[PDB]
Amino acid sequence: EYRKILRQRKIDRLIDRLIERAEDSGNESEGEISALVELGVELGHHAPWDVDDL
Repeated sequence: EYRKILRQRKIDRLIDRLIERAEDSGNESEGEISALVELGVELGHHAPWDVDDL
């Protein structure tokens, strides 16, 4: 923010956290973890990932 953006790319860490959770749970819990991601797809990735930009 103060140092011209870049402070954004911090979120990229989520990918690392996402994979650990599977390892950190015991039974992984894909239905809870993987299926969570699917929710993003149904609304058309509120983010610019729908390819068509929703």
